[PDB]
Amino acid sequence: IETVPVKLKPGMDGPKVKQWPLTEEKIKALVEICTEMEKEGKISKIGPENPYNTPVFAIKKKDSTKWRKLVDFRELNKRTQDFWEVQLGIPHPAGLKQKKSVTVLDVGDAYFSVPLDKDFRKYTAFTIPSINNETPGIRYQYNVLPQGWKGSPAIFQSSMTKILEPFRKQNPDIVIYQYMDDLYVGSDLEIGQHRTKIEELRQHLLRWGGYELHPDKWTVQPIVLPEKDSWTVNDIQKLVGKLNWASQIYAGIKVRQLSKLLRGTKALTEVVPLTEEAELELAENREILKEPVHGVYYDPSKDLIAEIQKQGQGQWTYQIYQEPFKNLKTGKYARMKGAHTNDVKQLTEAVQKIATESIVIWGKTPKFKLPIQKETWEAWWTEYWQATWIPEWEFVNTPPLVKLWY
Amino acid sequence: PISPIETVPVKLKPGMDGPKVKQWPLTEEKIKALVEICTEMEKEGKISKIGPENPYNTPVFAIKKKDSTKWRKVVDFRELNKRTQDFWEVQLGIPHPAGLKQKKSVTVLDVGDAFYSVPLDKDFRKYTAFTIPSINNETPGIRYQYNVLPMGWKGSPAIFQSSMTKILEPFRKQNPDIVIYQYMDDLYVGSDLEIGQHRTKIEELRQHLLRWGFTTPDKKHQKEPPFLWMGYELHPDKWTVQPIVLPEKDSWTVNDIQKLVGKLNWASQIYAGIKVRQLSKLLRGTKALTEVVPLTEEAELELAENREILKEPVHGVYYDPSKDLIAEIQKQGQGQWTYQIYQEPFKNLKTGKYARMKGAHTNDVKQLTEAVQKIATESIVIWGKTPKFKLPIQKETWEAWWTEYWQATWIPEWEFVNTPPLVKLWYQLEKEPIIGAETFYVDGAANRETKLGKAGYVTDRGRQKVVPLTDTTNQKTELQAIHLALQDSGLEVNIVTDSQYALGIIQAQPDKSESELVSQIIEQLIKKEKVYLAWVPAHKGIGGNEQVDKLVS
DNA sequence: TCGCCCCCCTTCGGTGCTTTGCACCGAAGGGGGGC
Ligand SMILES: C=C1[C@H](COP(=O)(O)OP(=O)(O)OP(=O)(O)O)[C@@H](O)C[C@@H]1n1cnc2c(=O)nc(N)[nH]c21
Ligand SMILES: [Mg+2]
Repeated sequence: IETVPVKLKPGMDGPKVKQWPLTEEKIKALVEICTEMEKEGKISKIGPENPYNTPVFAIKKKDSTKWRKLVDFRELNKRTQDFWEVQLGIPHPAGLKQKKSVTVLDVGDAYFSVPLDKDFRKYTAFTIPSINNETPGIRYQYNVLPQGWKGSPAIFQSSMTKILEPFRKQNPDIVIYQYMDDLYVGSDLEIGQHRTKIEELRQHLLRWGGYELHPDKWTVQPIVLPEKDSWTVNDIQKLVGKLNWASQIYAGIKVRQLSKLLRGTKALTEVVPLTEEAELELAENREILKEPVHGVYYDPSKDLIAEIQKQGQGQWTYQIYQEPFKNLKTGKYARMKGAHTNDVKQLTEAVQKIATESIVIWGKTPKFKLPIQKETWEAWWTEYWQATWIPEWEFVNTPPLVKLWY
Repeated sequence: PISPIETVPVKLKPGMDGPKVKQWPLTEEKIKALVEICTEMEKEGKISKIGPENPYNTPVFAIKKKDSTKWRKVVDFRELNKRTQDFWEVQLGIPHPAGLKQKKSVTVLDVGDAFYSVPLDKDFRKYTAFTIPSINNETPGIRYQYNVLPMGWKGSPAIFQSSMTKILEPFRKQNPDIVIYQYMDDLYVGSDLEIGQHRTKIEELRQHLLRWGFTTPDKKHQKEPPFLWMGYELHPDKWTVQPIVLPEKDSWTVNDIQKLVGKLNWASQIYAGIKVRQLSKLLRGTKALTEVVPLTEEAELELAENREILKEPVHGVYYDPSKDLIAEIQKQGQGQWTYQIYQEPFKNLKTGKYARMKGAHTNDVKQLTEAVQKIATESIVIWGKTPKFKLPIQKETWEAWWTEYWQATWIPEWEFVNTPPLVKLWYQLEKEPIIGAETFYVDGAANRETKLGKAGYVTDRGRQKVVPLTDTTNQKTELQAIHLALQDSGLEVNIVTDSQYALGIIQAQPDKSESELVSQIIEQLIKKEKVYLAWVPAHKGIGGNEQVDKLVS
């Protein structure tokens, strides 16, 4: 087979990202994985005259307790030429989020049978570090379609359809969607029957080269207003400040009849009786918050963005939008490992879960605004990462003015 | 000799050509030292004479070596370096003696004339053209180019290291039970073989190196403890830094203080409790490296303490992979932290310090967390794993913090250790309003063109105050308004502001700040008994807030 | 009158915010150390 010509985007150079420190066990895994890949000619040893680099690490899902190499090609992918312009893009099926069970399979290995354009290989360099810097970094670059490179599903696209056509011919009501190195495969069968057909799809792939998601209960979490029998000045202030902020999202929400319940310079703990005209304004507002917002539609040409707020006792709320205040989805993530100890683990798991949902729903991951210090995140996140893809993120320190999402 | 190893291909950056710069005058001793190396380097094949059809040049000089009277030829390739392609450097970090395990037999070897034993890409050689002056005004200098890696060229370290890595690799795979720390051309070689078998393996390593053109001269071949290595001294059971000599002056320049702080940071890897905050303060706001700086009283005290610590002999020990790593941290004051990493008590592998000020406003719990993160990263680098922590913070303090703080945060497996001063939260905002406490509605506004402003409050008890402010900002007036409510209230108070900015700072419970104003607010928060702090949107006619907003105008 | 690497402390300047300063952050100055 012969290579597809690949370009970076005009005026961009390849990635130049430093390798971060790795534990002993991740380093040993990488050395074993890489030397066997080298023997098989999938990667080649290179020197320092290649000026590019991308960080490499490793993950170990615990119900398949072998290590998986992960190269963080996020920078390379941003600088790689788009394949929609070259008509090599993959379409997203709208039926996948309608299935009651979706299983993720890691099909990254199929890429290793297609060679990569020789002029593009130098941009795929990575460096394996050394414990206590006993030696210099050991450098490789790819000779084949790399895992985690956005160009690999696009170039492998026609071959992947050929391997899949018999299976979905046989199974017209199962929906398969390729995202990066992953197949998302959904159906409406009984949980043990679904699993059985996943094992059949595997064996068809194995003859050439996770856990169950449930999109049916990805409950939307609306903005809720407290219900009390007596209301303090402080309660009404907190209530008014919350609806004022929500008037940026919802249409025609009033607080003028609540704001002047608070007329005068009052004690925060003073109990203020609700007037007719305020109970009027309030229940109307609860109805508006009850069912979602009119006029908000997904735009595939714009990026998705996700915001997350820690709420405490293992609860994490999130919103996904493309334009501010036009949320395509609001939700609540909760996960108990039985300890309740790790904020960073919980947040890392919340990020995989939310990005997973965006893949299922829209076909791509959002850029996350993470409520954590950059350096606290960077100290620990790879300990808990279990996906073969990595979303874009940035770090925000946003003190909660209101607790809008709780 | 010159390695028969393949050259590494190298390019100039696109569009660029080679350097064209004239040689400068040098001394007779230096010129004769260069001629002894040049006409000898030509005889060794390291350089070749060229002529005028090569249009490139670059100037040369010589510096002394620590290896007795030997000189080191170096060329000023500043221009060629800018025009040479980038490289991905393979030296990722610096090996540390605390990461070594105990070994029965140890050798340290050094390659002779290391860079000159690696050939330079033939197509690139012409860009390295230079000229040896020889008294300058006698005759025009002779022109040469390099056939081997030049000292002073941007690409030489990486191409040497990568070549050294390839030459060692036949040998490393063949002897997995022998540790070879490879740093530039310096080879630490440890094993658990008896000295006879070990010396047999050394001789074999030396012969393999020599077939690839790397000599190992006898003068740099150490076979007996203590080994001089990477600036340390390796004993069988322990290691020490080579002696650290602190400058002693009666008048100090900025540059003197910069040198002193550097030496202390280097010392802090094995000397526990070094501090440099007060000495470093002296560097702030200076404007010349030769400017005389009088030591403050605090800096003399800090210096005297460091000198006392440095008088005492210290050693680190080596790593035992079969035992846990343990990291213990102490607070030293003013955002300074010191730590020790050990496996058996009172036997440190190494020490360190963390003293960085991150952010305008912070607290001890956050900085402790930063120190933990620095130590975690350093432990991965040196040992491949993170340690267990012993921390001077109560479990309840930590639990109070990560349940009241809105950002995700975490500290790995740790045990409380009672070494005062403990890390603590210095105040805690109430989650609910306080019954029977005054309610202050605060506001401050500033005119952004004017820089004049006002800060004020109204109170459910009928109290009112407006203060004029000069050369201030919007954000400052809001902090000022809160400052005034804390100043005029009792031990318990309810505060209502419309500044998300001010709420944002105070809600993170900072205990120190780069801002004198935020610092004053902090000391007031610390003296209070209870404080409930609440936010409302501005300019929405909300009772109390609207009245104080009217009054600030 | 040189090169490459790590570390710390200080300063400077670019980025984005429903801003008008402010907080954050990466790069570059100085120093230490290695070869
Ligand atoms: C790491 C290096 C090798 C080891 O340096 P080295 O001290 O072991 O000396 P070398 O092996 O050359 O000969 P020797 O071992 O017989 O003494 C040397 O090739 C060159 C390089 N190096 C060292 N110092 C300097 C310097 O300041 N400026 C430059 N540009 N390069 C330098
Ligand atoms: Mg040498």
